[PDB]
Amino acid sequence: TRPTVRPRNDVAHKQLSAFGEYVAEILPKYVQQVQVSCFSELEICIHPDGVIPVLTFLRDHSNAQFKSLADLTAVDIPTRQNRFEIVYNLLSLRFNSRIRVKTYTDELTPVESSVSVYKAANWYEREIWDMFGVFFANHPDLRRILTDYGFEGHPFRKDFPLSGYVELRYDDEVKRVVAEPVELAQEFRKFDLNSPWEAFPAYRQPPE
Amino acid sequence: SNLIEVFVDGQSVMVEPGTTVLQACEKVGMQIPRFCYHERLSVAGNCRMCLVEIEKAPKVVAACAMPVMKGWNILTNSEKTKKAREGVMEFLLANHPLDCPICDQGGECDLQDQSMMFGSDRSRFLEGKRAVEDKNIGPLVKTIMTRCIQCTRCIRFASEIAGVDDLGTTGRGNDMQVGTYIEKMFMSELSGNIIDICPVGALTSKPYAFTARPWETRKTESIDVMDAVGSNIVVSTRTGEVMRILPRMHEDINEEWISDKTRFAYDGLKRQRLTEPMVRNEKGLLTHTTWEDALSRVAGMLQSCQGNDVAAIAGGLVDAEALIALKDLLNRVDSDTLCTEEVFPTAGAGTDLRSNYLLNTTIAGVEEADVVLLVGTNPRFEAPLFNARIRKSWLHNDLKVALIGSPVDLTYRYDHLGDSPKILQDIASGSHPFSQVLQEAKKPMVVLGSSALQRNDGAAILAAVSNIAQKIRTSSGVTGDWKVMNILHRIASQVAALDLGYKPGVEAIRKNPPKMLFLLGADGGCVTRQDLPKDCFIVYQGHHGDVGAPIADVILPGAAYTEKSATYVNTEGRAQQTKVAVMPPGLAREDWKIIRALSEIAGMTLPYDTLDQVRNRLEEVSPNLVRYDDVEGANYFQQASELSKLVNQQLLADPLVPPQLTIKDFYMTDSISRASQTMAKCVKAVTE
Amino acid sequence: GVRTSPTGEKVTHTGQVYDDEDYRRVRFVGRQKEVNENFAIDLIAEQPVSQVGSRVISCDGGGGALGHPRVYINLDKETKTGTCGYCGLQFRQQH
Amino acid sequence: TSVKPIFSRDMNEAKRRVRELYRAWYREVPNTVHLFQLDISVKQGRDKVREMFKKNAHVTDPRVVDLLVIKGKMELEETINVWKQRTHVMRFFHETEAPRPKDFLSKFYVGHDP
Amino acid sequence: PTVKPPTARKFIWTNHKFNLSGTPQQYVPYSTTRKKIQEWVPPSTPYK
Amino acid sequence: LGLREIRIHLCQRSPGSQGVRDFIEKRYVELKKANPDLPILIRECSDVQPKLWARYAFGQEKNVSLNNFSADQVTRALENVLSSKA
Amino acid sequence: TQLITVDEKLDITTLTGVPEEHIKTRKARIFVPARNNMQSGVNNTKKWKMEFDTRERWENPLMGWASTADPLSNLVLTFSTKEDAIAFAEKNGWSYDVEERKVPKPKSKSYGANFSWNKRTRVSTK
Ligand code: SF4
Ligand code: SF4
Ligand code: FES
Ligand SMILES: [K+]
Ligand SMILES: [Zn+2]
Repeated sequence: TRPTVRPRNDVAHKQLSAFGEYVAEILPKYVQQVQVSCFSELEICIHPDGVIPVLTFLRDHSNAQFKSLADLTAVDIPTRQNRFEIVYNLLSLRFNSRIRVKTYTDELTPVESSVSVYKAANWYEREIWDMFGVFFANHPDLRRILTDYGFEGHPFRKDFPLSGYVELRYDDEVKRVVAEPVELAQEFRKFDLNSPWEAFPAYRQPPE
Repeated sequence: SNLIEVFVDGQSVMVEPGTTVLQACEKVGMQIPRFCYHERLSVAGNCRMCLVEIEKAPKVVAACAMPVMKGWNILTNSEKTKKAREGVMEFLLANHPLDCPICDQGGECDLQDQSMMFGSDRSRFLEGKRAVEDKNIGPLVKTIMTRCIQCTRCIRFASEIAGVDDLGTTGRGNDMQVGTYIEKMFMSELSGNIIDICPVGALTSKPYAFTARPWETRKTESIDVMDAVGSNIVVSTRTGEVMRILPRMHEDINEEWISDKTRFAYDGLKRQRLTEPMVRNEKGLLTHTTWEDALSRVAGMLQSCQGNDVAAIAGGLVDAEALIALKDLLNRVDSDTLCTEEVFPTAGAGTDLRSNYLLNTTIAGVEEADVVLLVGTNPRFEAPLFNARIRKSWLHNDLKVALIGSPVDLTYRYDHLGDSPKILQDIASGSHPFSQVLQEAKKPMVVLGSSALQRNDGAAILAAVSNIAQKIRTSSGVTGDWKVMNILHRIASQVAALDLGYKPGVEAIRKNPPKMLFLLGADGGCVTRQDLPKDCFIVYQGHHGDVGAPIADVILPGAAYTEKSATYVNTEGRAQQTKVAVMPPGLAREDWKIIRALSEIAGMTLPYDTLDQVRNRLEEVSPNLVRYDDVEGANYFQQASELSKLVNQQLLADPLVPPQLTIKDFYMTDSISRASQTMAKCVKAVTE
Repeated sequence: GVRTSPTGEKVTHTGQVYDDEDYRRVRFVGRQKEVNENFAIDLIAEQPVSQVGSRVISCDGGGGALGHPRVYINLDKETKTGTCGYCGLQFRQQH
Repeated sequence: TSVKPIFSRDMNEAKRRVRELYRAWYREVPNTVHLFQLDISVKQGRDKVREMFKKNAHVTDPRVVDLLVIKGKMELEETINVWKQRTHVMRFFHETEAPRPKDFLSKFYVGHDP
Repeated sequence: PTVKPPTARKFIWTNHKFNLSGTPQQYVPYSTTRKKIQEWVPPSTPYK
Repeated sequence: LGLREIRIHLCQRSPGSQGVRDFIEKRYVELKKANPDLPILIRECSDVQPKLWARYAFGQEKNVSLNNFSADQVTRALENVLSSKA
Repeated sequence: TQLITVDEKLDITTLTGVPEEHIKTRKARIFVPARNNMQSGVNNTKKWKMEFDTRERWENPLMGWASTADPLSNLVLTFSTKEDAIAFAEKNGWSYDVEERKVPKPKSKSYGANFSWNKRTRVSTK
């Protein structure tokens, strides 16, 4: 398994497991799950009410010092009743490490904003509200950031179609750019590329 | 309990005795690769792909044929199981041709898929491959035997299910080939299933050849309407054009097979279509016109008619929604002359009770029977999958089959009692040995064909068969939940029409002819312009111009079964719905929408606007038409027996002859099949 | 081997030609309809059949890695030649 | 069944927020008409505002109508400042769009759409 | 090509043509497929 | 104007349809003997309510609920339907 | 109390931005997809899928491509269980129909049945 297989890191896996135990034991009020992946990445899944305390602890603790917020993302998984999974990626320059903090919310429940901890969260969760419709309570200035000014609907949700519901064209009668119901000269062709055979037995789900 | 305990990857599972290693691994969600094993075929065990390792045992076993004993641990992902899989895949791909871009199995090939999943990634073969001479087995199946892997599903299917025994293996060693050894056409009613079960591209569909690729086809699950079995199919389209038809899986109807007419009628579905409303001009020729003109002319002629001056005939490919729309429209003008082309006797109980015009047991209830009597029908061609079920029960359950009628070929051995109805009279009188056999039967089953009821003495035949059924069911050892009387239908629209209250047969029209006739796809030619009065206004509504369209005055283009969501009832009373695959071509519309618009123009608007309100009205007329994929029971056999004993119709001397005696008569039945070039090729192949 | 129509329109090698009453011929008015004058079905018909003395033959299209994947053709039938599925070249056994 | 509120605990404060948003839109409609040089009158703009509020008036969940008030507030702030152009303001009025038939007969005449 | 001439093939153009955009010899797109659905031609004789 | 058809919907196993079942099994033969040209469509269903539809001329329709009835009650209802003709 | 009580049905149709005629006139279908009969693998029949009815596709006048006006033509959603799909369809205001999952019933497989002494299940060849 030498030339064509990715070498495995075990010291980092042990250190990340120990730090996951450390965090999940310091904060039992919000932490629900702690896992470490195959490629040595630590994910801490927490309750949505403890977004501010967990992030402030990870930012300010002497043994954490996660001073950088790299990326803030939402993921749309429609089969869950809390379909939106909000993911914080943090970087610690003191210990040269990275962590992942995950929480959940649905369409109608707001999430506490983390601008008071990290200042990149302003534009990041403004984009999250724009694309997934997740409201962030106690935000300084929450509006749209990437979509059109009159756009209706959140495009990164999975029930939103690839091509939207409206399209723009210039009309000479009103001398203006107008929005009309979408009609495609060629329909986007859907491809069924999924193999009917199981690829990875290690990820096999148990039957009902 | 008799269950034993085995372990799959250390996980305990209780299995029945006689279970194989493959089924035990399937019980926990692990699918061992196969190339020759099929769950509906006998076990051959020659591909050796399923070689799994049992722990504490220095030999891999074939999981498709090895039974499990207690305490066994199966290692589905161990090192030597993977080594065996890689070796067998290498041997399978050693002599395979490099034909993947030019072969129709690409993208849906089992060999490609479990070579990518379980095999190696490169080839050590430094020799030359073999080449096999291609064969000709008919205009339906394209044969390229260089791609064959000698899995022998061909012979097992053709011998155990189709019952033909024409395919075989000739040769020895690497020169062994699969074929018929002579220039013989493997022409059966179940030939395309050998295309379905071939794991490689060795057998392919000739009409489908070189047309599409499997990843780009959109799949729509629908119901076949080509016969009254009610087979579930998947229509695969591509950019709004119907490409091919595959079977769906339904364990109680058509388990994974379909007939050849179902598989190859689509090329006629895309020919000879009606795409625009037509009216007669002043020279008497059908010219194109708009929807408004044709609807206004039909409504204006309908407004002057009242009573028995307007009638309607229903064809063989008509949905329940159009039937109830036409019934409501004609009832708004106070007319009850709604007829079907297929004749059913109304003497006695008639179409009131559902027990005397249904396949009362089940399609899947033939597995539980022990003695089956078929009267005056050829089930091989009227309902091929019903005959497949009878053959399966004959093979595995050791069924006893006897037939009254012409000695046709049924792909199993039966007892030909004769072809006279006096034998039916003699069975109920106890003067026959088969009467004693029926009395000794624990689960008897008497099947009467719909084609035997088309005769002038059909009511007497039905009365005699029901007399036999009620003599057996009341007296002999039948519990009461077992239904003996059965009727096999051959028209997809017949049961839905009989449930909604249509009068079977066109005798009502022939009694008092109307001055305005509606034809809903009635292409059987039962009523022509000679029977009708001198100036009759005939309105035809359908998708194909075959028989009724030249004699019509207004032609209203309808939709086919692949172009609308529709409700169809099969011969056992089960209701099913067909989804929309494509849209009707040109100016053609949905049938009930046409009838509703015609009602709106005439000022007699029906109280439904969308499809769901039409189905609500359908539930109002009969509640079993809106419960899909459910079979409802039908009691009150004694009441129908008591009612049928009143009028004593005299039996005739004519022998019971089915209309479909050979394979030649099977292909061309209705307007869809008659417009198919593939059916013409099949008829030309079987006649030469 | 191009062919013309009663309209005066050239017919492509796939058999396409616009109808006489079709309105879509207006796109070629003042312009031209582009067709390929080299019909591959007529061009591959001029290649002579190759006679070989073996039961099977191998075809790669010529050029090795610059051709099609190598296939093997059986020559057991005497009534017909063996056509390659990729390049369309046909072969005949000498005996 | 207990859920976390957004702004309104029950329906009364939500109705107050709807009332305030309608008052703000009704006040701003003349300035929006004047500043954007629209071809409509003030009455047509106020009728469009009332039409949107009436279209959106069948909801009984406090959180849903809180989100609706929030999105309306974003639209109002988007219009008070000159961030929308004339096309974004006029996109509420479908002038170039063809009139869609509604009865059964015309839909039957024009196509297969139910 | 005075030193290493290209391979001669029978289908290669013997006359090179420049960009014909905006000319009467410009390329006009069209569909190369035939008709999919065949219509029913009514009979030319009266029903009498 | 006049009656055209009668529809009797019922369930095979529900106790609310037991009166309709008893009425069918005891009196349907003589009912059909009395009215040979009248379509009396008996339709079973898995969980439907007992119902009695009656269609008249020009599409007029009437509905009677037979829920939790006895044989005599549905017999009197059928006599009323046969004698009404309106 | 920071937790209010809402006893109404969950409905989010006023927030999704979908036009109303793509809500009230569309029929969602919830089903487990059938196994492709050309293959013996069953990995594609594990998850529930919700899709929509097929609308009109016509031919482009220029190139003959397939043109459509239905934005929901390629919308296929995946759900782990049936109730999640039902709740998602009911939350979004789509009228839906549900088809039950069809599983293959177990068979009785015996290699020794091919060589029976007196039964019809003998194989004529092998
Ligand atoms: S049968 Fe399968 S492996 Fe063989 S050429 Fe066809 S796609 Fe390739
Ligand atoms: S042609 Fe196909 S099904 Fe028949 S034996 Fe060969 S691989 Fe098996
Ligand atoms: S699947 Fe068992 S040997 Fe082929
Ligand atoms: K195949
Ligand atoms: Zn070649």
